[PDB]
Amino acid sequence: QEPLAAGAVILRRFAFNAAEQLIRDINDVASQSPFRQMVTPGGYTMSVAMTNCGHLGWTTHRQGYLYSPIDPQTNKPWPAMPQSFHNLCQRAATAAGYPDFQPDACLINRYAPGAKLCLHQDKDEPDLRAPIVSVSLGLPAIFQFGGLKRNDPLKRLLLEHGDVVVWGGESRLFYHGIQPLKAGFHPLTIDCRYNLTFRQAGK
DNA sequence: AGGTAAAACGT
DNA sequence: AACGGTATTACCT
Ligand SMILES: O=C(O)CCC(=O)C(=O)O
Ligand SMILES: [Mn+2]
Repeated sequence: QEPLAAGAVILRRFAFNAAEQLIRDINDVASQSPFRQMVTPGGYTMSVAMTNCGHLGWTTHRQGYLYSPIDPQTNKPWPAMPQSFHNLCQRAATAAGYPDFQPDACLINRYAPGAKLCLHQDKDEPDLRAPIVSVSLGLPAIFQFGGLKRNDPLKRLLLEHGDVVVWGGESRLFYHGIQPLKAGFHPLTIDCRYNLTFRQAGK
Protein backbone atom coordinates (compact mmCIF):
# COMPACT_ATOMS: atom_id res chain seq x y z
CA GLN A 1 0.00 0.00 0.00
CA GLU A 2 1.88 3.08 -1.28
CA PRO A 3 0.33 6.60 -0.98
CA LEU A 4 -0.36 7.89 -4.47
CA ALA A 5 -2.60 10.87 -3.54
CA ALA A 6 -5.31 11.78 -1.04
CA GLY A 7 -7.65 8.76 -1.20
CA ALA A 8 -5.41 6.93 -3.70
CA VAL A 9 -3.03 3.99 -3.39
CA ILE A 10 -1.11 1.48 -5.49
CA LEU A 11 -1.18 -2.13 -4.27
CA ARG A 12 1.80 -3.66 -6.02
CA ARG A 13 1.30 -7.26 -7.23
CA PHE A 14 -1.98 -7.43 -5.29
CA ALA A 15 -3.65 -9.44 -8.08
CA PHE A 16 -0.58 -11.54 -8.99
CA ASN A 17 -1.94 -14.74 -7.42
CA ALA A 18 -5.41 -14.19 -8.95
CA ALA A 19 -4.05 -13.39 -12.42
CA GLU A 20 -4.38 -16.77 -14.21
CA GLN A 21 -8.05 -17.09 -13.25
CA LEU A 22 -8.70 -13.42 -14.08
CA ILE A 23 -7.33 -13.99 -17.58
CA ARG A 24 -9.41 -17.14 -18.09
CA ASP A 25 -12.44 -15.09 -17.18
CA ILE A 26 -11.42 -12.23 -19.50
CA ASN A 27 -11.40 -14.82 -22.33
CA ASP A 28 -14.86 -16.05 -21.27
CA VAL A 29 -16.29 -12.50 -21.15
CA ALA A 30 -14.81 -11.66 -24.57
CA SER A 31 -16.24 -14.85 -26.10
CA GLN A 32 -19.67 -13.29 -25.53
CA SER A 33 -18.99 -9.54 -25.87
CA PRO A 34 -15.88 -9.34 -28.08
CA PHE A 35 -13.15 -6.75 -27.72
CA ARG A 36 -13.76 -3.81 -30.03
CA GLN A 37 -11.94 -0.53 -30.62
CA MET A 38 -14.55 2.13 -30.00
CA VAL A 39 -15.01 5.28 -32.09
CA THR A 40 -15.02 8.61 -30.29
CA PRO A 41 -17.85 11.08 -30.89
CA GLY A 42 -15.32 13.03 -33.00
CA GLY A 43 -14.79 10.00 -35.28
CA TYR A 44 -11.44 8.61 -34.15
CA THR A 45 -10.93 4.94 -33.39
CA MET A 46 -9.41 4.29 -29.95
CA SER A 47 -6.18 2.28 -29.93
CA VAL A 48 -7.28 0.36 -26.83
CA ALA A 49 -9.72 -2.46 -27.50
CA MET A 50 -12.52 -2.67 -24.94
CA THR A 51 -15.33 -4.84 -23.66
CA ASN A 52 -17.38 -4.86 -20.43
CA CYS A 53 -18.98 -7.14 -17.90
CA GLY A 54 -21.38 -6.55 -15.05
CA HIS A 55 -24.65 -4.67 -15.23
CA LEU A 56 -23.23 -1.56 -16.92
CA GLY A 57 -20.60 -1.09 -19.61
CA TRP A 58 -18.73 2.03 -20.67
CA THR A 59 -19.17 2.90 -24.32
CA THR A 60 -18.84 5.75 -26.80
CA HIS A 61 -21.45 6.71 -29.29
CA ARG A 62 -22.24 9.65 -31.54
CA GLN A 63 -23.57 11.84 -28.72
CA GLY A 64 -20.86 11.25 -26.10
CA TYR A 65 -19.87 8.64 -23.52
CA LEU A 66 -22.41 6.41 -21.81
CA TYR A 67 -22.80 3.58 -19.35
CA SER A 68 -25.16 1.08 -20.95
CA PRO A 69 -26.77 -2.16 -19.78
CA ILE A 70 -26.65 -3.48 -23.38
CA ASP A 71 -23.62 -4.16 -25.58
CA PRO A 72 -24.37 -2.06 -28.69
CA GLN A 73 -22.42 -4.52 -30.84
CA THR A 74 -24.28 -7.72 -29.82
CA ASN A 75 -27.51 -6.03 -28.67
CA LYS A 76 -27.41 -8.38 -25.68
CA PRO A 77 -26.62 -7.57 -22.04
CA TRP A 78 -22.93 -7.50 -21.18
CA PRO A 79 -21.75 -10.80 -19.67
CA ALA A 80 -22.26 -11.15 -15.89
CA MET A 81 -19.28 -9.96 -13.79
CA PRO A 82 -17.15 -13.06 -13.09
CA GLN A 83 -16.97 -13.99 -9.41
CA SER A 84 -13.14 -13.95 -9.69
CA PHE A 85 -13.35 -10.26 -10.76
CA HIS A 86 -15.82 -9.32 -8.03
CA ASN A 87 -13.83 -11.09 -5.31
CA LEU A 88 -10.51 -9.55 -6.37
CA CYS A 89 -12.08 -6.07 -6.58
CA GLN A 90 -13.62 -6.38 -3.12
CA ARG A 91 -10.31 -7.52 -1.55
CA ALA A 92 -8.36 -4.69 -3.22
CA ALA A 93 -10.91 -2.01 -2.31
CA THR A 94 -10.82 -3.14 1.34
CA ALA A 95 -7.00 -3.09 1.41
CA ALA A 96 -7.13 0.44 -0.08
CA GLY A 97 -9.53 1.68 2.61
CA TYR A 98 -12.80 1.43 0.66
CA PRO A 99 -14.44 -1.63 2.32
CA ASP A 100 -17.99 -0.61 1.28
CA PHE A 101 -17.37 -0.46 -2.50
CA GLN A 102 -19.98 -2.34 -4.59
CA PRO A 103 -19.06 -2.21 -8.28
CA ASP A 104 -21.68 -2.82 -10.98
CA ALA A 105 -19.43 -2.17 -13.95
CA CYS A 106 -16.17 -3.55 -15.19
CA LEU A 107 -14.46 -2.11 -18.27
CA ILE A 108 -11.90 -4.50 -19.75
CA ASN A 109 -9.07 -2.85 -21.72
CA ARG A 110 -6.66 -4.65 -24.06
CA TYR A 111 -3.46 -2.86 -25.07
CA ALA A 112 -1.48 -4.00 -28.09
CA PRO A 113 1.98 -2.45 -28.60
CA GLY A 114 1.57 1.30 -29.30
CA ALA A 115 -1.90 1.50 -27.75
CA LYS A 116 -2.44 4.34 -25.31
CA LEU A 117 -5.15 6.07 -23.33
CA CYS A 118 -4.73 9.83 -23.31
CA LEU A 119 -5.16 11.77 -20.06
CA HIS A 120 -8.78 11.82 -19.00
CA GLN A 121 -11.02 11.85 -15.95
CA ASP A 122 -13.50 9.15 -14.97
CA LYS A 123 -16.34 11.63 -14.46
CA ASP A 124 -19.01 11.22 -11.80
CA GLU A 125 -22.09 9.22 -12.70
CA PRO A 126 -25.40 10.71 -11.48
CA ASP A 127 -25.60 10.91 -7.65
CA LEU A 128 -22.51 8.68 -7.24
CA ARG A 129 -19.03 9.22 -5.80
CA ALA A 130 -17.65 5.66 -5.53
CA PRO A 131 -13.93 4.84 -5.99
CA ILE A 132 -12.23 3.34 -9.05
CA VAL A 133 -10.35 0.00 -8.76
CA SER A 134 -7.92 -0.61 -11.62
CA VAL A 135 -6.12 -3.99 -12.14
CA SER A 136 -3.09 -4.44 -14.47
CA LEU A 137 -2.33 -7.78 -16.18
CA GLY A 138 0.40 -8.75 -18.66
CA LEU A 139 2.87 -6.28 -20.18
CA PRO A 140 4.05 -3.29 -18.14
CA ALA A 141 2.77 0.21 -18.87
CA ILE A 142 3.51 3.76 -17.72
CA PHE A 143 0.50 5.14 -15.87
CA GLN A 144 0.06 8.89 -15.57
CA PHE A 145 -1.63 10.22 -12.46
CA GLY A 146 -2.24 13.95 -12.13
CA GLY A 147 -4.65 16.29 -10.38
CA LEU A 148 -8.00 17.99 -10.75
CA LYS A 149 -6.77 20.16 -13.65
CA ARG A 150 -5.26 18.84 -16.88
CA ASN A 151 -2.04 20.85 -16.39
CA ASP A 152 -1.52 19.70 -12.80
CA PRO A 153 1.88 17.92 -12.56
CA LEU A 154 1.83 14.20 -13.47
CA LYS A 155 3.23 11.34 -11.49
CA ARG A 156 4.53 8.65 -13.85
CA LEU A 157 4.36 5.13 -12.48
CA LEU A 158 5.20 1.81 -14.07
CA LEU A 159 2.33 -0.65 -13.54
CA GLU A 160 3.34 -4.28 -13.76
CA HIS A 161 1.45 -7.58 -13.89
CA GLY A 162 -0.84 -7.81 -10.86
CA ASP A 163 -0.58 -4.20 -9.74
CA VAL A 164 -3.87 -2.67 -8.51
CA VAL A 165 -4.45 1.07 -8.35
CA VAL A 166 -7.33 2.52 -6.38
CA TRP A 167 -8.48 6.12 -6.32
CA GLY A 168 -11.43 7.87 -4.72
CA GLY A 169 -12.56 10.58 -2.35
CA GLU A 170 -10.42 13.68 -2.91
CA SER A 171 -8.63 12.04 -5.86
CA ARG A 172 -11.73 10.52 -7.50
CA LEU A 173 -11.75 13.00 -10.42
CA PHE A 174 -7.99 13.20 -11.00
CA TYR A 175 -6.71 13.08 -14.57
CA HIS A 176 -4.90 9.90 -15.51
CA GLY A 177 -3.76 7.93 -18.55
CA ILE A 178 -1.56 5.26 -20.09
CA GLN A 179 1.46 6.00 -22.31
CA PRO A 180 1.94 4.02 -25.58
CA LEU A 181 2.55 0.34 -24.73
CA LYS A 182 6.05 -0.98 -25.37
CA ALA A 183 6.26 -4.32 -27.22
CA GLY A 184 7.30 -7.34 -25.16
CA PHE A 185 6.50 -10.77 -23.90
CA HIS A 186 4.49 -11.92 -20.92
CA PRO A 187 4.01 -15.64 -20.13
CA LEU A 188 0.26 -15.29 -19.41
CA THR A 189 -0.92 -12.66 -21.95
CA ILE A 190 1.79 -13.28 -24.59
CA ASP A 191 1.88 -9.85 -26.28
CA CYS A 192 -0.59 -7.52 -24.61
CA ARG A 193 -1.61 -5.74 -21.44
CA TYR A 194 -5.08 -6.04 -20.00
CA ASN A 195 -6.65 -3.71 -17.50
CA LEU A 196 -9.82 -4.20 -15.42
CA THR A 197 -11.57 -1.00 -14.31
CA PHE A 198 -14.26 -1.43 -11.66
CA ARG A 199 -16.79 1.29 -10.98
CA GLN A 200 -20.19 1.87 -9.50
CA ALA A 201 -22.06 3.50 -12.37
CA GLY A 202 -25.64 2.88 -11.40
CA LYS A 203 -27.75 3.87 -8.45
C1' DA B 1 -26.58 28.05 -16.41
C1' DG B 2 -24.15 23.89 -16.25
C1' DG B 3 -21.98 19.70 -18.35
C1' DT B 4 -19.61 17.55 -22.11
C1' DA B 5 -16.74 16.27 -25.90
C1' DA B 6 -10.60 15.70 -26.64
C1' DA B 7 -10.69 8.16 -23.26
C1' DA B 8 -8.82 12.48 -29.42
C1' DC B 9 -1.44 17.68 -33.25
C1' DG B 10 2.56 21.16 -32.80
C1' DT B 11 6.58 22.48 -30.34
C1' DA C 1 9.60 13.42 -26.44
C1' DA C 2 7.24 15.90 -22.40
C1' DC C 3 4.03 19.24 -22.41
C1' DG C 4 0.04 21.53 -23.51
C1' DG C 5 -3.44 23.63 -27.14
C1' DT C 6 -7.90 22.56 -28.39
C1' DA C 7 -13.65 23.38 -26.16
C1' DT C 8 -10.81 30.66 -26.76
C1' DT C 9 -16.99 26.48 -29.05
C1' DA C 10 -21.24 23.97 -29.91
C1' DC C 11 -24.51 21.27 -28.45
C1' DC C 12 -27.59 19.29 -25.03
C1' DT C 13 -30.71 19.46 -20.75
O1 LIG D 1 -5.27 0.86 -18.29
C1 LIG D 1 -5.25 1.54 -17.24
O2 LIG D 1 -4.45 1.34 -16.30
C2 LIG D 1 -6.20 2.72 -17.06
C3 LIG D 1 -7.50 2.49 -17.82
C4 LIG D 1 -8.48 3.64 -17.64
O3 LIG D 1 -8.12 4.72 -17.16
C5 LIG D 1 -9.87 3.48 -18.04
O4 LIG D 1 -10.23 2.47 -18.69
O5 LIG D 1 -10.69 4.38 -17.72
MN1 LIG E 1 -9.94 6.13 -16.64
